[PDB]
Amino acid sequence: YPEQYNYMCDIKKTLDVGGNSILEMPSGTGKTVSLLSLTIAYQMHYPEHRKIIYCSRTMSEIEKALVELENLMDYRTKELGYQEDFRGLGLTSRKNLCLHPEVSKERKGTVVDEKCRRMTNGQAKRKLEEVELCEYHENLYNIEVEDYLPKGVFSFEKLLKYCEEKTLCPYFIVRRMISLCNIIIYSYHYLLDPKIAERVSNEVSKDSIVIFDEAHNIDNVCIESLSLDLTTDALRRATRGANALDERISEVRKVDSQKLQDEYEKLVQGLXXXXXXXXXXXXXXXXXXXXXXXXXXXXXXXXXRAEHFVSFLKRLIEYLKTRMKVLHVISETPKSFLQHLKQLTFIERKPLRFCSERLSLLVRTLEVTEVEDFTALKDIATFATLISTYEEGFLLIIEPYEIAVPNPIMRFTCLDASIAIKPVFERFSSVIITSGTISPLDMYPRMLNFKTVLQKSYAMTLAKKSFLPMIITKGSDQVAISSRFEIRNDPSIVRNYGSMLVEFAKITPDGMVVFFPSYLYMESIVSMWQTMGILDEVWKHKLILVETPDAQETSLALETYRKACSNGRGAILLSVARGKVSEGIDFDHQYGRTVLMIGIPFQYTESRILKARLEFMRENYRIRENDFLSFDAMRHAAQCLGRVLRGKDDYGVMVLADRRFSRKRSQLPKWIAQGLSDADLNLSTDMAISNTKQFLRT
Amino acid sequence: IRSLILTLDCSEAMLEKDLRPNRHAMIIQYAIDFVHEFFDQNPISQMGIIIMRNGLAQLVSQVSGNPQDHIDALKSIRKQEPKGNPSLQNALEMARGLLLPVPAHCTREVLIVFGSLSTTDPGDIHQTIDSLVSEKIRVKVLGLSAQVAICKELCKATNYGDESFYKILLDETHLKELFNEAVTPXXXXXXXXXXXXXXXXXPTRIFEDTPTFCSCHSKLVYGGYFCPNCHSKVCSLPTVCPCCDLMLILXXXXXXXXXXXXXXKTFAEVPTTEKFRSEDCFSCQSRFPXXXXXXXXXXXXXSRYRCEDCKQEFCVDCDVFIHEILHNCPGCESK
Ligand code: SF4
Ligand SMILES: [Zn+2]
Ligand SMILES: [Zn+2]
Ligand SMILES: [Zn+2]
Repeated sequence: YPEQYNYMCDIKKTLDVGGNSILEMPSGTGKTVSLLSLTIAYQMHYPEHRKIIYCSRTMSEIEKALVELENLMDYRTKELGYQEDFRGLGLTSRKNLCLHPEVSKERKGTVVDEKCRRMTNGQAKRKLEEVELCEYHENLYNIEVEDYLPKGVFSFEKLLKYCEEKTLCPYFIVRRMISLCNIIIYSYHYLLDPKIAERVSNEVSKDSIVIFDEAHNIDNVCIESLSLDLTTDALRRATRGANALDERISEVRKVDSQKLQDEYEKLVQGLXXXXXXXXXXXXXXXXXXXXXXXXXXXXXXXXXRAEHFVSFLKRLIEYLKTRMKVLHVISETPKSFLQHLKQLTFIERKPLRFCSERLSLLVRTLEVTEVEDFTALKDIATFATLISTYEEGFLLIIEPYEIAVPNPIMRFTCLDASIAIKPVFERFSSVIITSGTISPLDMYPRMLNFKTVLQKSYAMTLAKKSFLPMIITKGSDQVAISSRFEIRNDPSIVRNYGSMLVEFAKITPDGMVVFFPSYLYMESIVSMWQTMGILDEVWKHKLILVETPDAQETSLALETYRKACSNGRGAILLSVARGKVSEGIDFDHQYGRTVLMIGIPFQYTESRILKARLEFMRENYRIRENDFLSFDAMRHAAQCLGRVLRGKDDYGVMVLADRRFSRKRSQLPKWIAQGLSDADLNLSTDMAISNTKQFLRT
Repeated sequence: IRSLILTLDCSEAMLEKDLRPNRHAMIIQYAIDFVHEFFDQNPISQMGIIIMRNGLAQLVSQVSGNPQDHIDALKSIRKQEPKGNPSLQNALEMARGLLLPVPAHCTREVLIVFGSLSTTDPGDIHQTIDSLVSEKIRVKVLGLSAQVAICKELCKATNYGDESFYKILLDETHLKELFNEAVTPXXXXXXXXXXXXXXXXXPTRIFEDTPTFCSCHSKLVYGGYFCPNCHSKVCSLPTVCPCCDLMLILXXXXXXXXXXXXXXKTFAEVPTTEKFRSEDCFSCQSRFPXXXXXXXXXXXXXSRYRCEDCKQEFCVDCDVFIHEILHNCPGCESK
């Protein structure tokens, strides 16, 4: 297409000149546009030069990038007939990319890495003094296994079928292939990870092209990278964790004390640098981004041992129980909290180095370490690292007396979000920053200050196939401002609002997806709707997303929605616009052809996390009470806009309520304001003109 | 030759007042005219009416070449009320049971007039769509306003991988246009199969009405057609005789074949200043100028429909009259 070549000519001009480019793409029409241009810019330069680094936001976009790369290789092996050096690696999760917990453990949780380190150290125990390895170890690091990926594309699903037929291990293949540096596909929770990105950055070895995919929730990952709640039950875990270290120091000082004494001399000489260098293929500890923390020349509790280090920790946790034992609403400065700590116990200014050495020590010392006890130590050690350094932008908040039973909840606020995005500019050049759910894109020069260029979507044609209307008067224009309040004011109007939804769904019963800014509006009408005619004569079955949406429940509601439209039935997808599963897969008639939105998306106000980030960005960019209610409300609405635009071949109608949407912008701003009963006759025309103009424009 | 199975929607979705006075009062009314459009151009073809009422499929007209059986079947539907929901699976499985007596030499067609937006099928409807391709059944659905994803797969997989048969109607004038194209056959590219048909006897026009004679009814008659094989004076019809399974057509099949062989040569509309001929018609006398928009820049220009088969000048009126009925351009018969 000529519109796809407009962004491709900009991608061929920025990858060889600029270092970071904010390129806007239309929804459902920019997936393979930058995919083929990334392999063409490498083919125009050198094919072993800068490899492609993909950064998705969900696991679905990781899976959708693999099938498009197969189409890139099929277009390069059929139009050319030459099989070059293949690439592509499916860096997914650990519970999905495994074989051993899917046979004996039968658990698909976050404990798949615990059996991984038990088999890694079990193979280490079987190759030093002596369970053993696993099903297929001591063979995945061979040279023939390193050549199974530049010759054949085996990523994720193709590699999981390859590790069963050839009897291999999916963990040691992918971990040995980050050093090979292929087309790496991963999500946003791995690049800004304080336990994973320290290992990823030592294997890619830089000098590549970072492809930011759907870069609109970048400010959310930097907040989600920190902020851990301490809801007082970890104090019971830290109390039982402190007594376990007392029995472990009693067990270490009863017989085999030379293993701890030689480790004490190794920490008094080689410190943490030699301790990390000697430790290989074992369970790594935790830190607050060692590539961003930058600290050397440490000391082990001032030349002391583990018996003196656990005394400071037991001194530390009782002070933490002392500070949590407070009244209600109280803010805390991270520097002033450290001063009040030193008035209680002189723990110096470096507990960041007093914990990461002792976490690696107890793994080497205690062999049968408890799961809940050692994780209780890591929750304290992650907090001890954040109170030692990184005080600029940091803030400690206390939850108030909320019945008070659930009152002792301690949380720390993250620093600036520009700090986490900082080291990706000096490590990589020509970082392609793309997102299809941004309108406008001027907040990214504002918030997160980096020098970049701005390019908009230069693709807008065939407005007769992209119906973009909006509803204003709902028969009386009263339920539009009624949903604007946070509290469910006047439920009789909401029962009148829910009465209009049965009338709106009975007009076009051909795939309906309803989003919500909160689950309170879903739970308000579901108690006594008194209106099931659409749930018995139109949509029949009901697909409502709950607040506690299970992964299996979201999977079963998605497949049955595809089973409803493939049987001539149609279903109502009652989802949350602020909830999980942002979707993105459409391009068919099985999706909801008419998408409904209840008002505008809102945010949870009157919270200490919001009031802290309000005054933090007030000093930075002075965007108080503006972008927090509009730029955040747009991106939660733009996830609903990315599903209607499913290419130029498929049509779709997206209606928007209220009147506050006119103050913001939108992707392809062609919007006509009409009433609710007026659009019922307009959509009946749009569902018949588009069926007659499809064969006219071809 | 043809054995069309009419599938009509008779449910509560047809109770809406989209048409005048409603959907059901125009679907039944225009289908009677479609019976008149079908048996005239195809006098030796078959028809079958299957309604979809109360979630089922009811057979109101048996498969027969008599046009009066399908008229009186539609006169009983307008008396009652369309209720329930359409059942596409029960209607197609009933259409499969009637097209199995129809041989492979006779073309099997299914026309669906679907004015609803939601159907009620028992089992999987995708097992019924693939069955129509296995026995080669050409299915055509006429959907109202919005499109159904089921009818896109039904009008494509049963139609040689081509979706162009699921048409969307928007007016009552456009609904009669669908009955004109469905009255005409579908000479496609097919799949290149063998075809051979025989046993076609001729009907002797007998007019004996004294004590009468009837081999298919045993009643009084004012004259019936005598079969050339079993020698039976049954009912006068151009279909098959009901006593030895032999045909009894005449010039009715010849008129259908003449319309089928009618390629209809449209006359080339050349101007009077370009064809260098006066305004005249080969069929009548069109001595008036065609174009007359401008002063003398169009009035002297005009247009003369010159048929390329005999270089005869004509107008726009007789060019559509010669292509509709009779022979295409009367100058072709003279050399
Ligand atoms: S070697 Fe691989 S399959 Fe075996 S336990 Fe470790 S991660 Fe799981
Ligand atoms: Zn006979
Ligand atoms: Zn004439
Ligand atoms: Zn002629």
